[PDB]
Amino acid sequence: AMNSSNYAELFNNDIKLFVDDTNVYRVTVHKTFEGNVATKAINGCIFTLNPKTGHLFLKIIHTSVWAGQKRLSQLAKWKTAEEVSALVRSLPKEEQPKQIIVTRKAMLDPLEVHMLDFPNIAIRPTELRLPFSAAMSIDKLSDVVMKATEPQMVLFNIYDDWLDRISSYTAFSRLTLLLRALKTNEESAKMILLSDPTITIKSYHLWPSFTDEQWITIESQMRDLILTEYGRKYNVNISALTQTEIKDIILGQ
Amino acid sequence: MNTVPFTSAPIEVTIGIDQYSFNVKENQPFHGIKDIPIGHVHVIHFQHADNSSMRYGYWFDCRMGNFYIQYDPKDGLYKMMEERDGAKFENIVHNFKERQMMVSYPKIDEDDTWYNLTEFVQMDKIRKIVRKDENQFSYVDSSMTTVQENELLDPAHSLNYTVINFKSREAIRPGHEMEDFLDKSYYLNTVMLQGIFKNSSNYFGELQFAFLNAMFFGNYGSSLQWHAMIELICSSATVPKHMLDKLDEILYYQIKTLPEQYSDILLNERVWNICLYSSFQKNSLHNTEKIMENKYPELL
Repeated sequence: AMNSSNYAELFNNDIKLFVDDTNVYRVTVHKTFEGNVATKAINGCIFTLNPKTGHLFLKIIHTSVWAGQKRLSQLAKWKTAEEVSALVRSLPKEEQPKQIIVTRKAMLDPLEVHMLDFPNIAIRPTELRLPFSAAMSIDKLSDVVMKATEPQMVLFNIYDDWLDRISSYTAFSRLTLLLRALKTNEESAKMILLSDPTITIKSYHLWPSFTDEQWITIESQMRDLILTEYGRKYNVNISALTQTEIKDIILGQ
Repeated sequence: MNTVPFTSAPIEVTIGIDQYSFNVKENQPFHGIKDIPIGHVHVIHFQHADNSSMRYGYWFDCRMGNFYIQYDPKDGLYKMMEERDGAKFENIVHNFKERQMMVSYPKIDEDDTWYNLTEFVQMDKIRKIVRKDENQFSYVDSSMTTVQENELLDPAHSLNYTVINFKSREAIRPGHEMEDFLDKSYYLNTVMLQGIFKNSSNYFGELQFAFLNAMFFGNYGSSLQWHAMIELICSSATVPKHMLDKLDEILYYQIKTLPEQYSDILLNERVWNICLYSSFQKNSLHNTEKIMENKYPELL
């Protein structure tokens, strides 16, 4: 079980993948003519990330895979496990993960069962609350998912080129801070990210091209956003908060 | 109407014979048990008064030979042996009977309990689970581990029960992962019944044997096996009707016979709640559910 105590393990040289299934089965709920409620599925995705390298394997889940199926929320866990196991089989042996960490414990059985052929790959849950559900708030990721007309894998580096300048530990911290802000107040977070138009996003990147000094500013702005939202939610005057209290709230996980 | 004589009773001991038991004093003039009903396997078991960790016994069938018990002061236990001299055996037995130094296996003809607990249990199957080919009877005790237990998963000192593992390649067909994990019918019907047990009678026989070893010896691996075999049936959407009906009867008599005091050590809450209330077969076990609810409500 992965937790705040064995966190550095994420950045060692043993290949590992996080798998988050939150956005696999996505629906809009609406009323029918007779006044009953019905769901309409929209495209989803499995978010599979190597936290050391930033390589993201985004498997797009096209709505056609739900056609004529029952118990979709259950099915979605098994579909996720089928696709993760297919991805593992597709990788050369030296690229296969030694561990797969699932963000939600309900994924453990489905994945364990689909991975029986790989007895040496550890499947683990985590005590960390990770903000990966917010991946669909990244515009280019949302775009590719919504445009897909058939099942499709797309590969990204979710750290852009940050690893040229910072460590994986720092890159993951930056990523989870950004995603935590996007999850907490998407509109505000995007405004912080996309306000100064002189700072653009390269065609081959997901995030803007901030300098080292600008990332420091961006990051404190995101921390302030998270704190401000925390105070708005619980009706607390964040003025009184201490530096220690502040850090915990920011970390979420 | 067969007899298992005892040479003597040199140490104080509680002796069980099937579901019955009685205490014998150190050096009490006790020379065995007579009137043992022919046609069923039986188990004679022991718990020493001075050391309750000494908990062990022998499964046997008198149709298969003349057996007796003799205490071994070196190994410190009552041992079963076979007497090959028929004439010598009948003469010992006659003399012990004439002197009325034997307990009678308690009758009461209206009672089918033992038959109901051992209906499918056969000595030849027992001998494949407990491997000691030189003897016609089988020793079991409270500490023997099962082949499945061993690690994470003397040969005669392990219980070779059939391994059941819900997350194994054996249980799950490639391409049917979700189907097979959520509905164990393939694993039950094709792998276990057709493939390994050959028939439901053999399956029930191992289930019954596992329960009895758990109850009489407090053998933990046996309790694991008993629960696994129940769960596999209840977790299958497709089971022949005659098997579900028989299972209800089997479990009814097992729950009926269990000491209400050992309910907490012998019954797995998670498994029973799933089996009676959530499983595919939650409405197929009417008798069992009724006795459980009335006898062990604090369990569910």
